[PDB]
Amino acid sequence: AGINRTDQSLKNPLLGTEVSFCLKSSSLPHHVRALGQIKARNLASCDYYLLFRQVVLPPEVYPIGVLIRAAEAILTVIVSAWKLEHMTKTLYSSVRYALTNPRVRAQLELHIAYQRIVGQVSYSREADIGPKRLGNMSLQFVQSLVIATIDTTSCLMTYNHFLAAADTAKSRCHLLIASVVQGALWEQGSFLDHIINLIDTIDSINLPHDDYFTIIKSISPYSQGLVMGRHNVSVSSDFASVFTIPESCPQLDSLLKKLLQLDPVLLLMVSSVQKSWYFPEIRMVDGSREQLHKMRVELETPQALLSYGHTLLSIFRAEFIKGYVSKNAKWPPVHLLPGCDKSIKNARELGRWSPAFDRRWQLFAKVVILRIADLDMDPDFNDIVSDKAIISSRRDWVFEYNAAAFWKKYGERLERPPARSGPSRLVNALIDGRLDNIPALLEPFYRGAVEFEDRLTVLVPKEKELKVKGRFFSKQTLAIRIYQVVAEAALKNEVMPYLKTHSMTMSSTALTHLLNRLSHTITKGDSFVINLDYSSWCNGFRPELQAPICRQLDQMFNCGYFFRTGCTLPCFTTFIIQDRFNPPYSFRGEPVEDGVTCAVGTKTMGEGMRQKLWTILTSCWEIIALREINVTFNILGQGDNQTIIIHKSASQNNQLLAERALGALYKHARLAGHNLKVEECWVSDCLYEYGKKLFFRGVPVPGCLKQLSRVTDSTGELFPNLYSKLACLTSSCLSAAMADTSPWVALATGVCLYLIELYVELPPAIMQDESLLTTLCLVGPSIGGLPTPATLPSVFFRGMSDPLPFQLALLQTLIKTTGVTCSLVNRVVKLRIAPYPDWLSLVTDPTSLNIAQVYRPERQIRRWIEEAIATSSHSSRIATFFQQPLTEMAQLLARDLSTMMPLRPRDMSALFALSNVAYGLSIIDLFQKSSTVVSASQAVHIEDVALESVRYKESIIQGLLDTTEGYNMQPYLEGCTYLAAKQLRRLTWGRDLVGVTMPFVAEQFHPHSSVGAKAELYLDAIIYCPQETLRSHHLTTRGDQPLQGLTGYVNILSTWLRFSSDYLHSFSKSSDDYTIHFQHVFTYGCLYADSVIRSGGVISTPYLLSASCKTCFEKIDSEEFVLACEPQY
Amino acid sequence: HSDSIRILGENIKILDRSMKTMMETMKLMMEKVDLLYASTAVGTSAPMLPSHPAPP
Amino acid sequence: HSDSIRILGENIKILDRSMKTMMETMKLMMEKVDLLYAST
Amino acid sequence: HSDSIRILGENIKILDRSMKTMMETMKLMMEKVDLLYAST
Amino acid sequence: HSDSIRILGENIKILDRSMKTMMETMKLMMEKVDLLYAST
Ligand SMILES: [Zn+2]
Repeated sequence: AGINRTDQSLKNPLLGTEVSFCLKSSSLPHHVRALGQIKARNLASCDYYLLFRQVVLPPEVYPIGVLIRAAEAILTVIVSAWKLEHMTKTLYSSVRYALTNPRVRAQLELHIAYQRIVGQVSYSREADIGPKRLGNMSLQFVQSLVIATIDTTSCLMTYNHFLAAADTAKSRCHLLIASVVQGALWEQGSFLDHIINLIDTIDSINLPHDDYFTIIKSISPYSQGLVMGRHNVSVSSDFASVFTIPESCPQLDSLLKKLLQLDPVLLLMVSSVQKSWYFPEIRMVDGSREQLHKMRVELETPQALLSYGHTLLSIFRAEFIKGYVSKNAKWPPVHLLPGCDKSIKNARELGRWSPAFDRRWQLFAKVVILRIADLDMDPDFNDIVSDKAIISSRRDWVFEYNAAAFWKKYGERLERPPARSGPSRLVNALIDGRLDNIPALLEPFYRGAVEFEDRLTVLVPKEKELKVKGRFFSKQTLAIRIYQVVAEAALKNEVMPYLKTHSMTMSSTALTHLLNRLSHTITKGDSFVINLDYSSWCNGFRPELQAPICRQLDQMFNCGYFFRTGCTLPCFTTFIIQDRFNPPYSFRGEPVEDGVTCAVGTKTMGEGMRQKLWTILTSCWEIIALREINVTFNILGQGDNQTIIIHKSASQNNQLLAERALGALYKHARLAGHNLKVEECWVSDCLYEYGKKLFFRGVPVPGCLKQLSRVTDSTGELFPNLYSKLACLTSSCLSAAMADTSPWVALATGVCLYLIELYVELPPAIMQDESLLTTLCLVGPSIGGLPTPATLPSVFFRGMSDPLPFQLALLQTLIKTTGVTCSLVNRVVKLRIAPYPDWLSLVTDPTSLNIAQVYRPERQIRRWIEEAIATSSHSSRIATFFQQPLTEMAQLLARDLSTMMPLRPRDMSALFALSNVAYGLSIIDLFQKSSTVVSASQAVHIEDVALESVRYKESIIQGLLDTTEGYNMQPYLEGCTYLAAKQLRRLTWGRDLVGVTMPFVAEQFHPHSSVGAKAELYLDAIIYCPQETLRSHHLTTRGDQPLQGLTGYVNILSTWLRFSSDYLHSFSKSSDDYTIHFQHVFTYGCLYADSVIRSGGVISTPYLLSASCKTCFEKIDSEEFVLACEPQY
Repeated sequence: HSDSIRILGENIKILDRSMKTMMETMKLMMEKVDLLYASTAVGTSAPMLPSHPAPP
Repeated sequence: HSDSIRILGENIKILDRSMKTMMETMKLMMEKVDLLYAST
Repeated sequence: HSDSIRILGENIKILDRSMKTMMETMKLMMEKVDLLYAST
Repeated sequence: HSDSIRILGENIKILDRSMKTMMETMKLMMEKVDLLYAST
């Protein structure tokens, strides 16, 4: 048959309308079969976690000791390669204690069990796969439906329920590994016991489904409430009193208060996890009716919204003129209506902003701002074709509902046309050339009458959220997304940089200064933070509130009735909700209103639409409310979550300011139809949040657990394969290490995760060889191997670097330390040098090598789905990029720019970037790397992606078990690695390259003890002087010495150390003369200090980084480059 | 040649002031009639009718 | 060429007078627009 | 410079014609919007 | 001088376009209030 049960991870919401349709005698053939296998006790699909939580496996069913010894070997090689060798006795012991404890080990084996069954059952032409035993459970897989059984109890499920159970087990495996590796590296002891207690406590809650996810949703606000209640010193808060955890689950309550008693920081890290547990089944009828009711509710009167919208327009006008005077030193083109004040006239003619205007914004109701700029109606289509699912037209509504269910429910056929009858995505509309004339399509929005084919919106629930009634996002048609792109681009470009409250957020230096002043300020009794959360932010805005500011934007951008069509658009848009087997009724080809499944006409559109307007609108009433009570305020704003910084007044205690500020904000929130609740806002001076990072006493809270416990999308934009899974794991380790997670924890987690991700797919012949597993984790994508979290230098260092010296350093350390010969390295690397130089690969990546990478999958969308272009359509502008080869023109310009005799790949990659060629390759890259094209083009041509998966799996297994060697790399793996990378680049490319070779720091610089350093080593070194003796708690508290800038993990330790460049005897500080990148060297010295402190040692004397490789210091000159041949571009 | 050129120019400037003053009032009338028609259109199948005439 | 200036002047004064009377009828339109939006 | 002044006077005259048609349109609008109050 | 005539000529030309936009806009509002009479 066709492909079935395609997804390998949870991407869709968990709905149960199909199970209800199946259990009420459907006439579909697979429903009869699925109804047959159910037992006498059939549980509801909502209690699937009660049935999946009873799985127990026999102990030690999978032999994984080879993985343990291999992981110790890999980490010993890396720690020996950095020449930071106090770390390994903490590191391999941490990995061994992680994988030897049985409670962690059982969750590993359970992870491999679900991963193997997902590997077997997905993408199968077999409709019904027979009984598959997972421990003590039997599974029958009848198309989408899943039948589980233990003894006599059963549960009819969909396949997303099984994927949610698999992802829950995967998340717990990540959490149990990361907890051990993180807790090995504090002064504070291990905390695995509390994590196991939390697992048993949450698994011991025998409560109904809604109440259980009420407890699950509320764990992190309650823990934050306990921390805020115990650790507030000036303002008093009562946030913990709302929640029902002490009166429903006392066992969770005692655990959270004992973790609060031991460590405040630990409670936030443990309580931040919210996707390591099971996921709710969304009650579609009740949540749907509440959603369609929340789009039609009128909390305030129509006239009061219009009056307060005029009041918000006044302060918008005030901030725009303030920003224009602050930047361009003159007033904008404005019109003064009769009755204007004399101060406004005198300040307009003099071109000056007085301090007294900001407190009097009622005067700015007669100043009409004229045409500032014009509207760029043709936008960038980088963001047009990405991240959104888009319906073609109105008549595609019949394709989201089953015909048989509609036949039984309403008694007549759907009469759906069998063809797709529209573009599946935006680029499919680009093939047909609808988007060649963007103003001709935005013209019905401009006049004011949008077409009948564009007034439909489908509401899709959002996956992996903890709300039992669900959250919903808008799926719109073609024109309204282009409208949103033009509107948001216009506001972000011209409107927002003038407004100061937004301009401080969109500027890096001002935001850094504000967050740096906050951390020093809050601990010394000055300033406090007020947080507001809007539960109905996107559904609360109304047409009366937006229309004054929308009209003023129409006048400023000289676009007639353009921002004012979006407010009146919800009152004419048909709203249907996407859940098949519950279809809306159709009368004449159009949906019919019944209040639950269809709605003809709301008063708001949905979540994420018109965002930049509502952000300005949200800021306006807060500026009004806090200026009316005379407090110094700074507003940092991220959508529905607003955090407000309020400083001290000298007369009044801060509790009084908190009461008056909450009163003013609650007063001015009510007038816009957005009622804040007293049970969802806290005022604190110790705890705050900005940019998904929580801050306690001015120090960031470690977020290793949440980032590593997150399950990524996996096998990105392709058919399932090993390469993309390891690439997703490597990207997840790098993205976790970006946001202040320690590089050792991410590295030691990722080694074990990489090994288990191999063990799921690779046959038992490979995985019982220790030396092969040690080498295969140390090859990397640089020299033709697999993606690897170990081989990246971007983990330890922020900036981009040259990967080849690091790779040769690891592979050189492997031969000298571990008992591995060079024959196995030549077996796993398989270096196949191409006789033809491919300069295009060099300018797409300046450090790449002319090698053969056989593990990278075929793209198949690149320029190879071109068959639809020649048949479906005739004239379009995207076909100009597709039908002609820009690869041949790129190769031509590559041979043109290869003639530069002092060849610089960085300069070449610049000149392609400044040209039309690599720009067009970037456009073609945007079409292949986009959402809604991959899934839709994957759903068409169904069998090829599964057949390619089987072919690639057989190919990678036969390649990995092959023992044929490649190029002999013994001279490239001896001596210095800097010259080795140069000679290897000469071997692949044929010509020498100067400028892209960055020598690796531990190769370049050798840490030495201060008492035991040799004099020739002491002569050329960088001295790192501590001001006092440094111990474990110095990594938390910032020191007296100033921060340079480094990486953020050693920033606190950098404030206790003084470093200076004292190698001037050999090299006089090398400003633009030699190959020393100072940020890497100072970061490496601070990493030496960190490795000494965290391994049980102390630092008392100034330590030194001494030069070790003489050849690693080679000149960069004032070298002129001459491009010899004439350009044929 | 003072009175002709610059007093007639001042008259056209006063005319332009008065026209923008009228344009603001017509814009407020447009807001009220559009939001009233939009509130009428909720729950029915009333057509969308245009407000601004045509692009130049 | 003061004569054609006078000829255009006799009409350009009537332009401002017409603008004032259209402002008058715009406010008289605005009153019944507002009354309408007040009560429905 | 008489031709520019003459075509200027023609522009002022057609602007006066435009304001006369605008005034007639506003009177027709008021006759239309009187039906609001017997309607409700 | 010709150029000082040209400036005020452009200044008197643009308002004739503005009048036509206001007239057609207010006729569209006439159609809207006609549907409002039809509804009530
Ligand atoms: Zn070296």
